[PDB]
Amino acid sequence: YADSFVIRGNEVRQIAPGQTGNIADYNYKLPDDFTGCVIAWNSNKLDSKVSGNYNYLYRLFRKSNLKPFERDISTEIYQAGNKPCNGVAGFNCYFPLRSYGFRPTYGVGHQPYRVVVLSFELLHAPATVCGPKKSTNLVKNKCVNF
Amino acid sequence: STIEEQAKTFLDKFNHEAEDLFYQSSLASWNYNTNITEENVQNMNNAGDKWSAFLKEQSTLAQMYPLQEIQNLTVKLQLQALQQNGSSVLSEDKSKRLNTILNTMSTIYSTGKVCNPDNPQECLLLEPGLNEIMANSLDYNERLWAWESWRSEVGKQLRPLYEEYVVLKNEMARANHYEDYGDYWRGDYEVNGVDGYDYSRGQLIEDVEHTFEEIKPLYEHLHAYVRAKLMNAYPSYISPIGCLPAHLLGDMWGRFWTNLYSLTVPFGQKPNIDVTDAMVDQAWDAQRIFKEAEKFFVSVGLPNMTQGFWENSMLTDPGNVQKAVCHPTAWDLGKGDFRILMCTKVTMDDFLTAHHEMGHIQYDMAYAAQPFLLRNGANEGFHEAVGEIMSLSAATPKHLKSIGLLSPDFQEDNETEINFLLKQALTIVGTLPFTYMLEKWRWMVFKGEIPKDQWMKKWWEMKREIVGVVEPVPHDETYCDPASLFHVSNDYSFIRYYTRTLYQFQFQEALCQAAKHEGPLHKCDISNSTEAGQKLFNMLRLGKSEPWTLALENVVGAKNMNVRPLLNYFEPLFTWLKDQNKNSFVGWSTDWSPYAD
Ligand SMILES: *[C@@H]1O[C@H](CO)[C@@H](O[C@@H]2O[C@H](CO)[C@@H](O)[C@H](O)[C@H]2NC(C)=O)[C@H](O)[C@H]1NC(C)=O
Ligand SMILES: *[C@@H]1O[C@H](CO)[C@@H](O[C@@H]2O[C@H](CO)[C@@H](O)[C@H](O)[C@H]2NC(C)=O)[C@H](O)[C@H]1NC(C)=O
Ligand SMILES: *[C@@H]1O[C@H](CO)[C@@H](O[C@@H]2O[C@H](CO)[C@@H](O)[C@H](O)[C@H]2NC(C)=O)[C@H](O)[C@H]1NC(C)=O
Ligand SMILES: *[C@@H]1O[C@H](CO)[C@@H](O[C@@H]2O[C@H](CO)[C@@H](O)[C@H](O)[C@H]2NC(C)=O)[C@H](O)[C@H]1NC(C)=O
Ligand SMILES: *[C@@H]1O[C@H](CO)[C@@H](O[C@@H]2O[C@H](CO)[C@@H](O)[C@H](O)[C@H]2NC(C)=O)[C@H](O)[C@H]1NC(C)=O
Ligand SMILES: *[C@@H]1O[C@H](CO)[C@@H](O)[C@H](O)[C@H]1NC(C)=O
Repeated sequence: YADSFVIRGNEVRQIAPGQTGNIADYNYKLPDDFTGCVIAWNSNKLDSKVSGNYNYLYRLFRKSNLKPFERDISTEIYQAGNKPCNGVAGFNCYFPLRSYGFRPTYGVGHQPYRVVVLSFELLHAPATVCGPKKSTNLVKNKCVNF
Repeated sequence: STIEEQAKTFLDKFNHEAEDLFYQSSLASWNYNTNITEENVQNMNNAGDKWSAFLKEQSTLAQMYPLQEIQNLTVKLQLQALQQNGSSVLSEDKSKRLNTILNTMSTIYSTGKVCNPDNPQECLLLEPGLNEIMANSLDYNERLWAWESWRSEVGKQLRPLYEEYVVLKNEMARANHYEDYGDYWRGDYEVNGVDGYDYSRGQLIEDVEHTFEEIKPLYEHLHAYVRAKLMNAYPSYISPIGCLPAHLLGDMWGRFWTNLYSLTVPFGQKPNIDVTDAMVDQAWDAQRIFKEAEKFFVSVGLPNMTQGFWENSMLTDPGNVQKAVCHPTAWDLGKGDFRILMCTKVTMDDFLTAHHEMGHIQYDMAYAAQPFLLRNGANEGFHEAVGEIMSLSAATPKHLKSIGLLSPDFQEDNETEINFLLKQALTIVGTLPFTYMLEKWRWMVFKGEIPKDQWMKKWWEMKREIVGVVEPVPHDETYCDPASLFHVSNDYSFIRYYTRTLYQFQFQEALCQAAKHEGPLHKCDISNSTEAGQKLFNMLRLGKSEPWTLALENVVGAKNMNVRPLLNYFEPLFTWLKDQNKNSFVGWSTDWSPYAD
């Protein structure tokens, strides 16, 4: 499995088994027995456009934290107070999605980073695909270990 | 929904939005400041408008959460800072009246024009030339003219406006459970219920009047020296038991005696330390000086520059005609995007100003992790305090001869040291009596003790009693002298320049007692040490998240400002002044007058 997204700079420390924070809590939760492989790099010059690039959102309100590898895309208005909201923003009724406003004149830790994670799992299959092998010229007419 | 949830879950949202918007506003502003055009003013005014409107809406909304049901300290402090009504508690028409009186006062101060009695056609503004006439001229008549004029034309217009301004501000402050306006200023040093670190609003006056008592033994001798020296340029104009005439100090109001160094130098043939030709003979650019400053800062154990600051900042003025106000400033657009705007020249004074500004840059780099509403100094004073010690430690001869700007065999002696120390004390301990006097006068007139038909008489008797200077010309009650000072006619607090002068030397001694220095404090350096950097950085990174009386005790170890480091810094100068006054008369008698003879 291969997951990919973009996040802020100083939050890459949260794509890791057993962490917390506004991003890793409920946007993407890696389990405690992870077996994958995390890769993450800087993509300032490709995804940041002056004046604000308001496409990438990140949830920061939810009932309870997520489950590992689960996904939640709803847009139901939060409710922190005691009075039900009836779907109108304002007092104790907050929209659950904000947007990273990226710009090229940011410091490291706020420029957009791109993160990809690999995750393996071997259900029962005994042959789904092996790794890459070596290379060389098979000699001939010699007693060899092959 | 624990009655506080709305407090924490509100605060978050606010945090985010706030930060973002603010940034938009600030980028906008830096723009207009570095590239003066006609459209950029519009590009920035609407950004500032949106920011102000958003903040006032959030302030009107934050009221719905009471302030006694909060239990966590940081969220309570953030709400208490945001929940402030400020103005707009008044009647609506009175609010517009207050805006008009403030703006009219500011304008009348800014565009003042005084003209000669011998030539009333073309004449002088304040900033170009009037300061030059009051600082560099040497004839009694021209100085007396330049002094009496500005207080006869800008002091007379401002009184009938200041009268209404006082009562309007008092009626404003009296709606937020305050009793006058001065208390609404002293409210910055307030700390409530932290079990011992509390600091009542009243005790600030007590400290100030308790620390001004130990300065007088030095200020008296300095006054005696400066007076017995001024008795040479103007023979038989001063009395040896009197005070000084206000128009002989060195500027319009007598705030800095620094321009008196030309008349009162102790050893007029031993030049001070000055790296100005050695710089240009080494072909130093604006890049090299900032590289030196960053190297010094990284030597003590602080981080580098953010690598986004070398491409965005404007270190040298733009070559072509690009109007950008050349006044150094350290910008913290937030989001870790720090900048420095200053028109550097190749002069050791700019070399020290670079250090003094990168001080603010480092101090802003430290606390960038706190919530957005806590991104300031501990109070109004710590900022320039922590800034200035870098300039005080980078100007010593040791740090100079360790960078390649002084000849290695340069041998310093006590004569040059006394010269440097008097050049310093003409600015540091000179402004303190004026500052304390003006601030106490303003607190008095605000609390209502001084009836509005006794303003100028009280102000002048205070100038006679405390600071030791006397007016040259009588002034009845159609005047207002204090309204002729920039920080008064523009509604600016004026006590920070008195707490900073103490915090400065407290920080200096507290820090370089960890660098294992052994000599007098005025040669002390903080280079190559790592304990000093840690002691400083364990306070730089707090911001407002802790009461300032803890930010101090984690550096020096006390819970208040103490003047003893200042005197311990000047002890050599004091030992000299105790000898150079064996024959004069220390102090002054408040009976002498320049016109009653
Ligand atoms: C300072 O501001 C002025 C006002 O916009 C800039 O002038 C124009 O800026 C636009 C912005 O892209 C350019 O497309 C034009 O070519 C500029 N024209 C002229 C005559 O300057 C100016 O460029 C700004 N200065 C800097 C250094 O950016
Ligand atoms: C409420 O107060 C507690 C401490 O009284 C705060 O706990 C600290 O929280 C920060 C991050 O928010 C952590 O880095 C610290 O380690 C915590 N301190 C301790 C001792 O664990 C808590 O943050 C406060 N609540 C809020 C919303 O700020
Ligand atoms: C700030 O100003 C308001 C008036 O605009 C003062 O009055 C409170 O206003 C809020 C909402 O506007 C009401 O919920 C309160 O009942 C009002 N009275 C109070 C709080 O006593 C408010 O008092 C001012 N703030 C402070 C700290 O005094
Ligand atoms: C600077 O130091 C020199 C030498 O340490 C001082 O010279 C002596 O000063 C004492 C002080 O009264 C005199 O009694 C001696 O006669 C001086 N030495 C000679 C050779 O004359 C000098 O006084 C110091 N500077 C100041 C301002 O005191
Ligand atoms: C104090 O800091 C200075 C600043 O870097 C260090 O200066 C170096 O000193 C050595 C020997 O004294 C010279 O060989 C280097 O050329 C100096 N560097 C520079 C940039 O001038 C000095 O080493 C530090 N003190 C100690 C004890 O390490
Ligand atoms: C600071 O920058 C210099 C570049 O000259 C580098 O050598 C040094 O390692 C940097 N130090 C830190 C703490 O980043």
